Amino acid sequence: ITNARTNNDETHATGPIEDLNSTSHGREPEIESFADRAELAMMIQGMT
Amino acid sequence: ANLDPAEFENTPQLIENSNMTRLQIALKMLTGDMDDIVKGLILHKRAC
Repeated sequence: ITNARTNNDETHATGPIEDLNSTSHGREPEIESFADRAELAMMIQGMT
Repeated sequence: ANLDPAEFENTPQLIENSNMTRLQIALKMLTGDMDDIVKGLILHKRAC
């Protein structure tokens, strides 16, 4: 067993998928989303 | 009684009776409506 106080990346789970149920691969990217920012701060305005 | 002279039967008067009035005044003042701390609130989003 070894440790790592690391939270800025993964760099610890690597490998090739071998089946749509494979559970030990690397990491693939995700949908490129956007800002969608709406805070909750006592009379914020529209920005529609 | 009558060995302990008259006023050892209890906690002794420390603050003078005059100053006690000034104490009471400041207390009643600063604990009255001029207080500020308030408890509780509710989060809910509305456009009212």
